[PDB]
Amino acid sequence: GETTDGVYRVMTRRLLGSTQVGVGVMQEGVFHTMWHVTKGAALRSGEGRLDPYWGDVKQDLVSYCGPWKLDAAWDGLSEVQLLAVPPGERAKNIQTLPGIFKTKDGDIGAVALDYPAGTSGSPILDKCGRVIGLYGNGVVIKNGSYVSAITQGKRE
Amino acid sequence: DMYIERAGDITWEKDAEVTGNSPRLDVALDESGDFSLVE
Ligand SMILES: CS(=O)(=O)NC1CCNCC1
Repeated sequence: GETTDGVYRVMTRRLLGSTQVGVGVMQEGVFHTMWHVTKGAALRSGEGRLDPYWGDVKQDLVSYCGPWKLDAAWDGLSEVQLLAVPPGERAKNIQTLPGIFKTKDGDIGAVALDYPAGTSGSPILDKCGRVIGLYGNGVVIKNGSYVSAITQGKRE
Repeated sequence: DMYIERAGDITWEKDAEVTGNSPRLDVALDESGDFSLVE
């Protein structure tokens, strides 16, 4: 199928019509998305099949056709852009200054933007267009708003 | 049967819409990959 680098929608025809369950990134021949989008199932790209290669439920990440390739990191100072790909809508860039998730194992950037569930896997980018993580695994805070971690994998 | 469809290039947009706050939150991550607020 299509192997061109870029952002892609992840779709299913199991439910009513064609439903967008999430989003992912094609980079260096590997497809990257969040585990909760595919639950580790195989994917189709035209007539071709993409098989899972690595995944981790706790990180909530999965890669297809090869190992995780994305290794850019948020600098902790600058604004980033969410390249939101909402269901049935055009890809759109949203610029924001991340907040922080403080955990017992270290701090992670977080973006306070709220999109439909089928937007999970959309990439967060730095000013050079590098993917610093994927949007869609987060929490609901005091005022009821959604905040996503900037989730990044490890390039072995 | 899940399938993928290209939606665009990955590029920074000059003068994109700018929004969202920057909260600093104490959080916990469980074995199932769920984040929760520590209070
Ligand atoms: C998990 S998501 O980011 O794809 N969308 C949800 C965000 C929280 N409100 C409900 C939708």
